[PDB]
Amino acid sequence: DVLLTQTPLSLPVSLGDQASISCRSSQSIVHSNGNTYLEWYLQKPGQSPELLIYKVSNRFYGVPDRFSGSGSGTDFTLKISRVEAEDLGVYYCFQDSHIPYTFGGGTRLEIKRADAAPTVSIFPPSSEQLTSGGASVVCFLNNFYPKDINVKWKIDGSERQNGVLNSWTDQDSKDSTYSMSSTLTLTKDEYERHNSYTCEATHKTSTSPIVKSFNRNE
Amino acid sequence: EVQLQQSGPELVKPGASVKMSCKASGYTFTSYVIHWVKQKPGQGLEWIGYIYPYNDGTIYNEKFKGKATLTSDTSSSTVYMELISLTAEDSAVYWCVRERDNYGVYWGQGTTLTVSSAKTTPPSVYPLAPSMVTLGCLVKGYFPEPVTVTWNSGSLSSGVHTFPAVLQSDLYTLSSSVTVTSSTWPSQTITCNVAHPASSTKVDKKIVPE
Repeated sequence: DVLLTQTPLSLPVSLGDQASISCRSSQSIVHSNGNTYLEWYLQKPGQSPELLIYKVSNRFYGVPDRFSGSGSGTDFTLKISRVEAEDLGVYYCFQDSHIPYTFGGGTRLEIKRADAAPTVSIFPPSSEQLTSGGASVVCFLNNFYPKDINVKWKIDGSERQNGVLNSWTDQDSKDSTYSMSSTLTLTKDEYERHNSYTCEATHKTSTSPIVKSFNRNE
Repeated sequence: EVQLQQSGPELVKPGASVKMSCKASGYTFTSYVIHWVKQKPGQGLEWIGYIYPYNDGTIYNEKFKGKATLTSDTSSSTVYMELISLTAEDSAVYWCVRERDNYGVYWGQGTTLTVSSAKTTPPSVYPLAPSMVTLGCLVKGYFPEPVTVTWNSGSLSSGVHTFPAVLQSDLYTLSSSVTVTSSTWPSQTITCNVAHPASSTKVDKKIVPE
C-alpha cells in the first residue's frame, strides 16, 4: 500500500501566525490519468472530516483562501497563511490515486495564546446521589491556558489521591483555552466521616494555586 | 441537498454480526459511489471499501476482506455494511461517504459500534447546583458510549463544557458544565438533557438551588 507519513505529529502555532504541515507518500501517487489525487482534510472533534484541498493544490469551493496546498513527487505540503481559532483540530492527508486508499496519521494543530487562569467551581454530592448512597465531589477548571495544570484534592486538610478521575476537553475553537473536570468519588460512608473538601489547581510554572472549598456541615 | 443518514449506535456481543445502514437522498442514487471509513481511537482513519450502486460492484481494502461486506438496495436508496465475527477490534465510529461533487462533500453522521459482552447500563444523572454562575450535570455509571448531553433542549449552547467520559469499574462517567448569567437563574429554568441511545433513555434534570 501507499503509506502517508505526516510531519509534525502536533503543531503549536500562535494565533495569527502561519502554519505548515507536510505529508510524504512511500511511493508515487500519480494516477494513470496524469493527475495526483492527494487531498487534505480537517477533522474537528466529533465532526466528520472537512475537505480543504484536492488534487494537491486545488482549494475546494467554500474553503477559506488562507488554506493552500502544494507538492510534487512524494512530498506534499499544507499551508495556513494566518491561523484562526476555528482552524484547530486534526489535519489528515489522504490519497485515492491507488487502491487501497489511505490516510496519513494526522497532525494536531494547537493554538498558542496568552496564559489564562481557570474559572474553578466545586460541587458537593447532590442530595439525589446521597439518597442513592453515593458521594461524588465534582470540580470544574474551565477556560485556562496552557493545557498543563494539575489538580490536588484535600479532605479535612490532608491530601487525597484515592478516587480521583480527571478529564480534559479539546482546545476551545472560540478562545483557544482548555477545560478540565476532576471528580472525587468516595463512599457515602467516608464522605460523611469528614467535613472540608478542597479542589486545588496549580500550574506547572507557578507555585500559587487556585483553590475552591466547601464544608459538609454548611 | 445531498444527505446521507446512517443508522444509530449499536452494542453488539463478540462473535455476532451487525449490519449498519446509510440512507441517501437528494441525488440520483445509482450514479455515485459510497465509501465506508473506520475511525477507531488510536488508529486514525482507515478506508474500508466502496460500492457502486449502479452495478453493486465493490472494492475492498484487503484488511477488511472476509470481515466487511457492502450491499445496495436501489428501491430504498440505502447502502449497508455488514461486519461478521465481531471482536473488540471492530469497535469504532463508522462513516459512510459519497463521492464528492462541486456543491460540498458528503459524509454521514457516523455510527458508533461497541463490541462488548457487558450489558447496557443507563446513566444516573445528578444535578450540580451551587455575575456568571456555573451549573453542572454529573452523568454517572453508564455503558456503552455514547451519551448525548444538551442544555435547555439545545437552545442553551454557548458556555457549555461537556467532558470526555472516563471508564471506572467497567462503566463510563462524564460531567457537563454550563455558565449563565445570574439574572437568568433561577428566575429562568436550566435543565440538562441526557439521552443514552443503547438504553433508549432520556432524562431531563432541572438544576435547582440547593
